[PDB]
Amino acid sequence: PQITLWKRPLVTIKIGGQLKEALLDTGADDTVIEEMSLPGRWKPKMIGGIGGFIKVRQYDQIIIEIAGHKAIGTVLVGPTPVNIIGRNLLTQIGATLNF
Amino acid sequence: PQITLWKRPLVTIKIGGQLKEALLDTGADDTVIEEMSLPGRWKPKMIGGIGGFIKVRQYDQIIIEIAGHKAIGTVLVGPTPVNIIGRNLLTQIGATLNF
Ligand SMILES: *O[C@H](C)[C@H](NC(C)=O)C(=O)N[C@H](C(=O)N[C@@H](CCCC)CN[C@@H](CCCC)C(=O)N[C@@H](CCC(N)=O)C(=O)N[C@@H](CCCNC(N)=[NH2+])C(N)=O)[C@@H](C)CC
Repeated sequence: PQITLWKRPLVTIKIGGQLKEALLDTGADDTVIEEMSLPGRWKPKMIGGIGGFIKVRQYDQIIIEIAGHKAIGTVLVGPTPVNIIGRNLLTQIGATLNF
Repeated sequence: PQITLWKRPLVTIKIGGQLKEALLDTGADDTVIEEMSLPGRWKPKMIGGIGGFIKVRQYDQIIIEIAGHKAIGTVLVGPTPVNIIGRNLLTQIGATLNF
């Protein structure tokens, strides 16, 4: 699809068998999801932005379906105010900014 | 152009006669720039990010070039970690997300 930017670019994702809403964020290096269970080992990370840093759990090799398009990569889990799809998965679904 | 997301989508902007680097950010409602001097009166605004909330100065009808495209609109100034171009100006330069 072509997504215009008059409104927040929200899509449905499927992760860990769960449907969620998430923001496509070209300004995010990483993908960050609210508290949920994921399989595998994890390691802590601190990630920052406006307002400072939060602590998250880093899980690797996680599959996500993003608006119907599957991608695999690292997913960070923690107290994010918004579920965010970042560049690590946006690249995999072939997303570009065009103007 | 078509901008891929393997690297941060950094562009050159011009504001106040000065060139700066900024991040094209579909996950940002608004445009937020680091401390600088702008003309006119400002109004208060609170904004949120991944780490919490911050106070910024809101300036309206500011002339700004983004990757060579002219825009005129609202610019927020404050303690953002990085200059970000948000949807308010992405829409003025005709940007879309595509996959
Ligand atoms: O971690 C890497 C190194 C990098 N960090 C830094 C410090 O550069 C990074 O990728 N950080 C990510 C990040 O926070 N990216 C932001 C831009 C770069 C740092 C400033 C953009 N992220 C979005 C995420 C949505 C909120 C969680 C963001 O902050 N959007 C704001 C921008 C401010 C503004 N007014 O536009 C935003 O849109 N805020 C509005 C509210 C959003 C809340 N929505 C709902 N429904 N409640 C607003 N009007 O205030 C992070 C994510 C780590 C990978």
